[PDB]
Formats: sequence, structure tokens, C-alpha cells
Amino acid sequence: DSCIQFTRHASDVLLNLNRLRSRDILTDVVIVVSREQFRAHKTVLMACSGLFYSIFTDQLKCNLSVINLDPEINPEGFCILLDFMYTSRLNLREGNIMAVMATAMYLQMEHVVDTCRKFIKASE
Amino acid sequence: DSCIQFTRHASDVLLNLNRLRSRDILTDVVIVVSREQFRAHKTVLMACSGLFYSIFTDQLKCNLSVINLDPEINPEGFCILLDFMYTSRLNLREGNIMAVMATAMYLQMEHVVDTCRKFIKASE
Amino acid sequence: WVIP
Amino acid sequence: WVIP
Ligand SMILES: O=C1Cc2cc(Nc3nc(Cl)ncc3F)ccc2N1
Ligand SMILES: O=C1Cc2cc(Nc3nc(Cl)ncc3F)ccc2N1
Ligand SMILES: [Cl-]
Ligand SMILES: [Cl-]
Repeated sequence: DSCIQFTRHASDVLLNLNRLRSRDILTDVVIVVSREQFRAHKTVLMACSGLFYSIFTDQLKCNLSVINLDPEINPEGFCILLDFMYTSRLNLREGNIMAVMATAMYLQMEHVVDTCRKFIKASE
Repeated sequence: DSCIQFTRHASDVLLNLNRLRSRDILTDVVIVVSREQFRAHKTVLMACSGLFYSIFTDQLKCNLSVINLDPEINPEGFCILLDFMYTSRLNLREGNIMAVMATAMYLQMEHVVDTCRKFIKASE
Repeated sequence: WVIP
Repeated sequence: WVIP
């Protein structure tokens, strides 16, 4: 086409979606990771994770307001990945990299799994 | 912080949100612009438009599944702006610029209003 | 704004 | 990935 494009638009949209999450505006699901609860927007979760895409495209699960993750999932790892979904920034540290990589494999977040593998390979 | 950042994340999220819109997945509102209807995600509309942000943060309106816009709004202008919200690309043409600018002023999309003003000034 |  |  003959369109013009605003370079910062996608980043500005994501920043506003994170501001809605902060303020608990139009959040429509609670993700339970053992004793912890995380509120989020189903659309953002589906856009970032192959697992959530599969969950919320299922005719029965699309209607649930609570999703319980596998008990092996670490809440801190999930929290770091949820922040990444809404900000593009990943708080990857020596003390959390194994939990983050395991959570990203479960959630099917291939780019995160890729950077974790590279950082682990560099330490070996 | 000590975060790393994935450059293409925000663009990839927006591309996936547009794929959900295409496939009518988890769309939760219909915007009516005279005889036309447009399905969308309330969160994306709020992230892009000061008018939708005000509508869906209102305690009564946040619950509506149908929003009727002012009859003076041109459906083609709205369609071009909705595509911009989901893609960052604006289909601005000599034949639609006045309708697009008027719609962006109504929807409170300041960056769009800014580029329309500049393109109009260049023609004068 | 840019030409994409 | 980059240092933001
Ligand atoms: O690593 C990843 C990240 C990821 C996100 C999605 N999300 C969607 N995919 C499509 Cl094609 N349309 C809409 C979507 F919301 C699917 C698979 C995967 N795998
Ligand atoms: O030209 C524009 C575009 C635009 C979008 C928004 N959106 C939100 N603003 C805030 Cl501060 N938090 C969450 C949001 F979804 C408000 C005003 C305006 N004016
Ligand atoms: Cl990813
Ligand atoms: Cl704008």
C-alpha cells in the first residue's frame, strides 16, 4: 500500500496496556501460580504466549476467569515473564534464569527461551 | 534496573492483536458508525484513543458491548483509524485526509491529528 | 512518521 | 535483544 507508519505506535500501545494493568482496568483473568494470583488481559497473554493462545482459543476455556498453572511453575518466574509481556523488558539474573527459562518453555515464549539458552551457554 | 529488552516485542504483540481482530477472537465491543459496525478489543481502543480511554474507564459505559459514535463521523475515516490502531500504518490519501483528521480529532488521537495537519499545510 |  |  501507500501507508505512512508511526514508528513509536506499538511501543506506546504496549505502555498504555501496562498502565491499564497497573490500574486494574479491564483485566479479565486471574492466573494462579500456587499461592500467588496475577491479574491480566487475556488478549495480551495470548499475543505473547503459545500456551495462552491455545487456552483462550478453546471454546470452553475462553470463558474462564481463573486459570491455574502447573504446580511446578515458580511464581517469581511467572511474574518476570508477565512484566516482559507488558514491557518488552526481561529481568534476567543468575538467581532466576533457570526458573525463567523453565516458565518460558511451559508458556511457549520462544524468544525468551532463546535468550536464556544463550546466557546459560555463556556461563558454561 | 538491569533488564534486557527485545526490540521487536511491541510490534510482534500488536501484529498478534491484529490477527486476533481478523479472526474475531475475544473482541468485546462493536463500534457503530451510522450504518456500519466494527468489532474490536476495548483495551486496544483505550490504548490508542483518548475518547475510548474516557468511555471505557466510566463505571457505566465500561460494561456496554455496543458504542454508537456521533452521526457526523465518516465510517471510512473510522475504518482507516481502526486499522492504524492495530498496525501503526495510516492509509492517508488526498481523498480521505479531511475525514481522517476530523475522526482523529473526535477520537483524540493527537499523533494522527499532527501528521494530517502537516500534510494539509504542505498542500496549501 | 516514516515510509515503511 | 539489547541493553535498553
Ligand atoms: O513463542 C510464541 C509466542 C506466541 C504467541 C502466539 N500468539 C498468537 N499467534 C497468532 Cl498466529 N495469532 C494470534 C496470537 F495471539 C502464538 C504462539 C506463540 N509462540
Ligand atoms: O492522543 C491520545 C492517545 C491516547 C491514549 C490514551 N490511553 C491511555 N492513557 C493512559 Cl495515561 N493510560 C492508559 C491508556 F489506555 C489516553 C489519551 C490519549 N490521547
Ligand atoms: Cl517470547
Ligand atoms: Cl495517535
